[PDB]
Amino acid sequence: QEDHVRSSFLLDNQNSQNTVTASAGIAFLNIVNFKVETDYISQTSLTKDY
Amino acid sequence: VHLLSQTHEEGYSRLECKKKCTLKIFCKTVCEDVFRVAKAEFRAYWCVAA
Ligand SMILES: OC[C@H]1O[C@H](O[C@H]2[C@H](O)[C@@H](O)[C@H](OCCCCCCC3CCCCC3)O[C@@H]2CO)[C@H](O)[C@@H](O)[C@@H]1O
Repeated sequence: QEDHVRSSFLLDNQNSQNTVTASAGIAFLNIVNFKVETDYISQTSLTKDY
Repeated sequence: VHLLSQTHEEGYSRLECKKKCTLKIFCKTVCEDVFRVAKAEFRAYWCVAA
């Protein structure tokens, strides 16, 4: 009797996350008040098995 | 000898992953699937003795 078992397992995984927050607020002496805040998130995952 | 030429259509979803880099610093791999209706014309012939 002869047996040969061969198992191969491969797992790959990548996570990429980017965040940006840009604020700009100008405030005179109780005449003009201007505030602008922008946000940006980017979250990506990728897993590959075999 | 031209036997027959006919066109065949089939819908297939191709999955592809691409690395998009915006501003050369925001690099992310995005995987997208595109459903395309591939169409191909097959022309079958046959060889007779000249
Ligand atoms: O899904 C929608 C279609 O599903 C079937 O057709 C399937 C077909 O039976 C299968 O073999 C392949 O799907 C799998 C896609 C194979 C090509 C991409 C492979 C990727 C895998 C990851 C690494 C890169 C290559 O095509 C289409 C999918 O539209 C039928 O035609 C019908 O139900 C419909 O039109």
